[PDB]
Amino acid sequence: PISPIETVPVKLKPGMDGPKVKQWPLTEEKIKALVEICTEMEKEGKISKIGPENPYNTPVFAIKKKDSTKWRKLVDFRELNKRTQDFWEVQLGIPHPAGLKKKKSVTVLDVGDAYFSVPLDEDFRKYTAFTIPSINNETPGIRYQYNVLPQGWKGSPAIFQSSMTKILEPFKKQNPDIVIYQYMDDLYVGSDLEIGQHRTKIEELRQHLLRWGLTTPDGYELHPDKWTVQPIVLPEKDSWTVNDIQKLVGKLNWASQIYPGIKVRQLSKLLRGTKALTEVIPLTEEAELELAENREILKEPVHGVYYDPSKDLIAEIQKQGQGQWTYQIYQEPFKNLKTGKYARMRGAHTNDVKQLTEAVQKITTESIVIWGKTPKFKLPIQKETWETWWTEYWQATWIPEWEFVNTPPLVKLWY
Amino acid sequence: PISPIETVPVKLKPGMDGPKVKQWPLTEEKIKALVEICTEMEKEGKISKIGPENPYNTPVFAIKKKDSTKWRKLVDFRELNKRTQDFWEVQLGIPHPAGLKKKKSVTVLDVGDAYFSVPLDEDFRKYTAFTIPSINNETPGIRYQYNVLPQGWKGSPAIFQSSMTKILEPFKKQNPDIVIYQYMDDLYVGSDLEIGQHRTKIEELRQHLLRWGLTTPDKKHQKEPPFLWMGYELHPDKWTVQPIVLPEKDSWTVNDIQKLVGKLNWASQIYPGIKVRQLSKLLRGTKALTEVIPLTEEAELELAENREILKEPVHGVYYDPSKDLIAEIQKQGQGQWTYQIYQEPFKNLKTGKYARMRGAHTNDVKQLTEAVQKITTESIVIWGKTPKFKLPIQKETWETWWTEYWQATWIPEWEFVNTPPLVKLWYQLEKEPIVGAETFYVDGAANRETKLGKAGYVTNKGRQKVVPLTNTTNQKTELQAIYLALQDSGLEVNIVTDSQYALGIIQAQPDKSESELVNQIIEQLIKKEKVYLAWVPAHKGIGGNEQVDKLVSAGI
Repeated sequence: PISPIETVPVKLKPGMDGPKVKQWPLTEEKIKALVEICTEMEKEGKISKIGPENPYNTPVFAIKKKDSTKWRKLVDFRELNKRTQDFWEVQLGIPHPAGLKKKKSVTVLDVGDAYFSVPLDEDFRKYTAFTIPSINNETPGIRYQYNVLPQGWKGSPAIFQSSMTKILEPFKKQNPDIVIYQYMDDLYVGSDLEIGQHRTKIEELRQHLLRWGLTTPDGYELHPDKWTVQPIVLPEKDSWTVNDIQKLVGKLNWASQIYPGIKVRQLSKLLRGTKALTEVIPLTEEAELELAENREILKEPVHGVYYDPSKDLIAEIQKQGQGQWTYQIYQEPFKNLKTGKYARMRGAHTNDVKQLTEAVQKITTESIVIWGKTPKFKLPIQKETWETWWTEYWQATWIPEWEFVNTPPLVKLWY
Repeated sequence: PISPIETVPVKLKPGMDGPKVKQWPLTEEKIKALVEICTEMEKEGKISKIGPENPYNTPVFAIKKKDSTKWRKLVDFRELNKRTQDFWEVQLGIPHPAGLKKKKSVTVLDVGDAYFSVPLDEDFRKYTAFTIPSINNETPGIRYQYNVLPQGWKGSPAIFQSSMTKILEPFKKQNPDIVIYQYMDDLYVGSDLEIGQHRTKIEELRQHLLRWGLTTPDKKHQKEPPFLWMGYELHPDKWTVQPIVLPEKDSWTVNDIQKLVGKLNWASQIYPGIKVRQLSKLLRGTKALTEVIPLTEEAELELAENREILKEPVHGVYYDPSKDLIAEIQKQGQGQWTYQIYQEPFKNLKTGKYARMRGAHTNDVKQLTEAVQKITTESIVIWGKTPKFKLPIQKETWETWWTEYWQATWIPEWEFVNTPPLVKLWYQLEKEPIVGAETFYVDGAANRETKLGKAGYVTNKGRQKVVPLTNTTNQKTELQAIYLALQDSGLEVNIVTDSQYALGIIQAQPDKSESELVNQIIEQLIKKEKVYLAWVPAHKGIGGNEQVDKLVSAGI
């Protein structure tokens, strides 16, 4: 419960106002759930009812961590975050634990409940107001504003860091080769142990935080040892039909934007004429010279590419076939930090929005783990389509920022 | 009278001060009536006389036409509404009757002088001050101010709805299965109770409301079936919208356009396609409420069309949650879609028509999808659940569309509804090139400054062609060029472009478009047999592309 605390003063970035985001229709199952969750969250004195004289608003919806369990309230604080002061030095976390990605195992725990013990600046509270819709607009929305650190907020981990570090101090002493990183409401716990003798050390943390007051839910596993890159790969039907060599000089002309150590010359020369595509042209040993050179430089890490903590990470995903998607994380166009290929979709999971929503989640946990920041997504979907469905498959406590796009032939250039 | 409820604290927009607007003289008979209306108003405490220290002011006016035999006082809070804080208007829209379930007994109460019963933050009061002018001008201005919620003021709706929910909250807990619906001064009460046991619950409510300053007149829709609730008529087993009648007139004032936009806004919720865009700008363009504004051709065309919309009589049936929700969609005018959400066959809750811009170019199944996505959302707002869908597109046609479209898409549960205007894909662009089919190495160009430009191919058979074009863009001549390779060619063909623009438009399988040319290409594409579109980089020494550019470029 709340501890007698003097609140940390928090203000919105200069110039900006609080969020006035609108609430999107929720189903009856999600309303019934949020009404329960908040009547109790209200008895507990965590959120209080508010009038119409508080102009602000943030979207509320409900997820379900995994299969057949408890609805979890998730407030979309993305907008409030953008408008909140980027804190002094006590960051959301600490200088990024570069070893988190090198762990044989990483378990993700929802520490979100820790936030409900610290009171929040009475002045800022107005800006955390949200509204529960009503089926058919019968009951004029139930409005509430948080009285304690909200779970979605960016400020909570910033405010609650002194605490968390104090709670974790013992555990980190006892286990000093078990790397722990906190991203907002989650605690990323990594150790080079056996999964069964990993799933114990985690429960010790589960029970320890439990003793110190953190009621974590009774663990998501990641093994960042198995993470791989999907490179640019050239075809088997190299130098055959004219068309084939046109698909080749097409693909190799783009890569130059990335690695300009490629050359077009000994292929376009083969392309000279006004020949039919269907023509199996000559694989000259001058061309073959270019090609193996080409194949080579692709199997190679790019130059100049290095993470810069100051620029946003951007992700671009491409639809690629039967439950196959590929993606790219970069910061400055063409200077990729990672590229990969999410692919785990068939039949029951052969729903595109479901697939895209779970790819968006893996690319996001991988960036938190790898860089400790979420990327801004360029999603291969139409605004309206994604928006009517993402909340049916979202199971993550954060929501990344996103933009909508239109893929040209990049599809054929990444697989 | 003035409720004794806790007032909501209202702030002015930060930085702004209250309205200091000038009162223009009316007629001595309007004035006398404004004094008369104001004494009756102070007799009840709705307003209160003020003195020389209050520095704000709001324009008073008296409207001509009597309503329910009422000649009243209209205040122009346009300025105070610019200065009053933002409020958070809560709902996803207004309720919809098809969402209602059949409730044995129904009663619809109206809150007489709703706004004027709820009180206003004592601190905001100084800002709502006004002044009734003097007849004998040797007499100064008759200055007042509100104590209670004003009519056109920004906050009144927001706040009365807040004040009402709290006055009704205690009453809704003691009686949980009786649905009380509240919107504007229309209080709907209903239950599965019997008339006598029911009317007791109402008296109890109208009594409760009375303890709180809220007058609920004898004009209670005592259970007599056609209930008028929110501009809909609720019949025992069906509902119907009350006809929305717009004002026909030639002389329009700032106020009458104002009233109309309001009504149009009201109606846009019940009927779609009701634009207010053009009439609205007329309010932006002129001040004083009494002065006359002339509709522009656009505003008068907007009225003609909204009025055309409001001509279609709307109706339907109530909800029975014990049954599924089925939604059926049909294609109509080249991008005109109609749907009906029903439960019992032929028994429609809602019916509507979707039609929206799917781009500059557009594809058909792509529009179906946009339709399914807008009905889903509308079902969730109204009923809290998605409908099972009934769609006029073969199962495998959708399959082939999502298998090949580079964007992700999804349509929830549906069944094939074999019915005319079946949505399908007119043409399947080839994957690998066709053997032997003539290959047209296409290209086009133009000048930004002269608009003149060239367009045309050079095939593998030596054939060549370049047409000169006027009034084009460096980008329209690249589509024109693919047009040529399609016209002047066999049923099978293998075009080659250096255009990234043309490749995207053609690859997305458009069925319609806004670029006439693009339409010309769609028609060609369907008439062909085996098209294979391919892309290749420009300004380089590829194939024919290298030689077609020279014909097409300017100074070489």
